[PDB]
Amino acid sequence: VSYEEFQVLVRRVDRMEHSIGSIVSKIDAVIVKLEIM
Amino acid sequence: VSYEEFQVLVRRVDRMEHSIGSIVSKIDAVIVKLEIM
Amino acid sequence: VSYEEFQVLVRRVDRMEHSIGSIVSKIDAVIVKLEIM
Repeated sequence: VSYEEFQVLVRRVDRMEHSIGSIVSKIDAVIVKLEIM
Repeated sequence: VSYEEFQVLVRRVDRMEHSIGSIVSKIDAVIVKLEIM
Repeated sequence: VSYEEFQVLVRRVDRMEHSIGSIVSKIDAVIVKLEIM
């Protein structure tokens, strides 16, 4: 396994961590809307 | 690091991207339900 | 690509699967709250 292909995956995982953070932010916002509804 | 083990991880990341897409679809649906409630 | 660096990524993916499971649990809980509201 070469460095280039491995970095492709590292870049994707980092991207997904960002996607997960955004999803967590959205779900937590929804949770607050329901708690105060 | 061999190709076989690396592909196991590549397959898992691809699977997780699908899981993330589904989660995003669900959260966006919930967001719309709250906006029109 | 060495074993050490590859394991760093394997550990992170495993962590993210846990993060995804928690997000799925939260979104499913929200979905039920809306269905019974």
